[PDB]
Amino acid sequence: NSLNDKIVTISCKANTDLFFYQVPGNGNVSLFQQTRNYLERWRIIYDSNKAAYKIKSMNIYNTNLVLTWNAPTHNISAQQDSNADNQYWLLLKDIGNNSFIIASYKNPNLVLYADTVARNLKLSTLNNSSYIKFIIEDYVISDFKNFTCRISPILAGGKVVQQVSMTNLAVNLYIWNNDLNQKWTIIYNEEKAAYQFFNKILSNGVLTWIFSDGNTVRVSSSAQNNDAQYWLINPVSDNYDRYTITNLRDKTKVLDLYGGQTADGTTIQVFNSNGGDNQIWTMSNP
Amino acid sequence: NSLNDKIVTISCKANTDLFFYQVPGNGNVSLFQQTRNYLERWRIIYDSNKAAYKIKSMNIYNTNLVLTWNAPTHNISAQQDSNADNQYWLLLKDIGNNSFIIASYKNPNLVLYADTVARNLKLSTLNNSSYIKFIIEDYVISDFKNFTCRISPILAGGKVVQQVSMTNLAVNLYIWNNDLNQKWTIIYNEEKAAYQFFNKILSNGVLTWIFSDGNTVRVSSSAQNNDAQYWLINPVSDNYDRYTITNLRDKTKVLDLYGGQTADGTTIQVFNSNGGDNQIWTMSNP
Amino acid sequence: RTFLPNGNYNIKSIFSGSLYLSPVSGSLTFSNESSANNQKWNVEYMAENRCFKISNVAEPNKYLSYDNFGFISLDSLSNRCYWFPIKIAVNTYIMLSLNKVNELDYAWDIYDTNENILSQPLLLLPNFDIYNSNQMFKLEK
Repeated sequence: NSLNDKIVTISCKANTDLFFYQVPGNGNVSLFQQTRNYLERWRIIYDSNKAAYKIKSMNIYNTNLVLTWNAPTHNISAQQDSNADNQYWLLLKDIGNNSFIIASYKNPNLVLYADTVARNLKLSTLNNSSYIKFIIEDYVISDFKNFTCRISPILAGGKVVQQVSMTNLAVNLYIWNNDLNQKWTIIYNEEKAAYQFFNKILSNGVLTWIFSDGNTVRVSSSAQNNDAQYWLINPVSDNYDRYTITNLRDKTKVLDLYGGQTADGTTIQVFNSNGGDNQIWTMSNP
Repeated sequence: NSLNDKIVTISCKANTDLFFYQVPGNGNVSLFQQTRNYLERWRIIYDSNKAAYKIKSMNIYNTNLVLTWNAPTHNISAQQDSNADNQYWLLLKDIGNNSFIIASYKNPNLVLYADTVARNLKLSTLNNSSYIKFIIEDYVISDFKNFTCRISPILAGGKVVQQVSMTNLAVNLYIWNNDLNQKWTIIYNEEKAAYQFFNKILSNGVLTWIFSDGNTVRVSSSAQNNDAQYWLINPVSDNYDRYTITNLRDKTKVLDLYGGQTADGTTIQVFNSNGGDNQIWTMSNP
Repeated sequence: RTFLPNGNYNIKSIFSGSLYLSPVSGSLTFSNESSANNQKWNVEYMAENRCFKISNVAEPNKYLSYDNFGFISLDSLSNRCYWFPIKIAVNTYIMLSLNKVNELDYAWDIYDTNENILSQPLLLLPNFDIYNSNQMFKLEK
């Protein structure tokens, strides 16, 4: 178990900005800059008796295709899944930094290696070089680790959660003008196991459930360990990259639109966790 | 560095009963039966710059001896700590079977290999066999995961902590007559994170504190959870090997000598942790 | 003829002249020139397998081979002791084992911390192309 059935991004330890990518027109795999798209997501399947894992690309169009060592060449591709020995991998975790050397089940003698001149994946014998070592992560943590983005309800994609201005620190909905009060930066505090939302017209101004006048919510100086600041980002897992934003202090209090209200100035509050639409949000690049 | 500076027993995955053990006369390391002994033990040292660990034997009359692949041969031995590349190792958790591949920083294509036939350590290149995979574990939980033994107070021994009779339980101190009511089987529970102390004279019967009596201690059949049952063993590092039996229900509750009376019959009780000496105890082979 | 003619050769890594292939505590490693017969390899085309076998002149009933751990070895004659050399420049070769491991070739390889091989054992590891520095070895006289 451990990472079984889990859903993941792999980036090269040798160059943090490049990730495993499944180029969509037929099967190749490239090392490619950060996307936040299924393309760079990989499902990790375990075979309890095979002793080892396989890595399946999440492309919607062509599901059930996995990461696969080609024949007696050194190349590596995305290919149809058939539990073939080429298609399995040992996930050996270095314990020093939390990296991974990923070795072929068919032939451990050699492990996979990030090219980064040709933005590409090959197999090579081992060494201390960082080209053979890799970073495996829950996609959600990888997407919202550190993410300058705009937030929008699903009931109004063209409209956006915002602080109202630099002075007036309340949080409403508004049509997207590229203004800073509308852009946020999302940061993971891993020790806390939750994320915070930093507004971009303020340094250390953070999305907060002010518990005292609550259900109201606004931006406040970050302070220390308020614990009403900090939020979990869970998808509605089967589909659509849509996330419920749940609060740390109270499990059943999530980010809320206050009736499917949709109109400029509509309040963003925090409310009892019901079915949704009201409760669902969508994060995306400015 | 997650386990860095820890004290540990490495055993072979191809033989659960075999341990990395350092041979007193000189510098051989050998695969040996379980031993509850400093020779069985190794502390792990991380190096931030080499990004890799070295493995040091706790041989008390030979300190500063560490596991060492000999230049070009196949031989793993223990050596004086030059602090050189042959003396470092990458620790690699397998995540599948949850064991480690240990690979030489010097040339990390080569990995520790268990020569079971002739009971020493060797090198081999990467492969799926269990000769290159190894169990690394807390010296204490290794020494106590399943140890049938006698317990004697730090104060002069052997007088052993026993239950009075198969017919009658309770718990007293006595001189060591070998009757199995003085023989005591201690077995670890990963889930709870603690160890129960079974009696032999009738199995299913375990050492327990009591509720509505605080000082008093006795034996009882295992029950859900049960919080009163189970214990935490903790050494007191030094030449040492003297441990501190602490109850899970209340962490300040340590196994106590009732004033450390040194004569036959004495009640064994349980107290706050100031001790130190009646509280302290050692444990050993019938 | 012309190409690897039978005889007595020295064997180095391209990573350093001034080091020669030699056996020590039963591994093969590159070491300081000793001008002795311990370092002289007798290489013999065997036309029956269109491949070459390589014996150690000072113990010439022992040939270069490999074990079921990664290492190249000195052993009495065996099909493993057969080698299929590829010349890729004056005097340099990439020694492949004649008989393939799974579907892929293996070769003599030797690790380098930084173009330094001092205490390193010669091993047998998968080959792919002619462009691996470590797989490259040079055989003279």
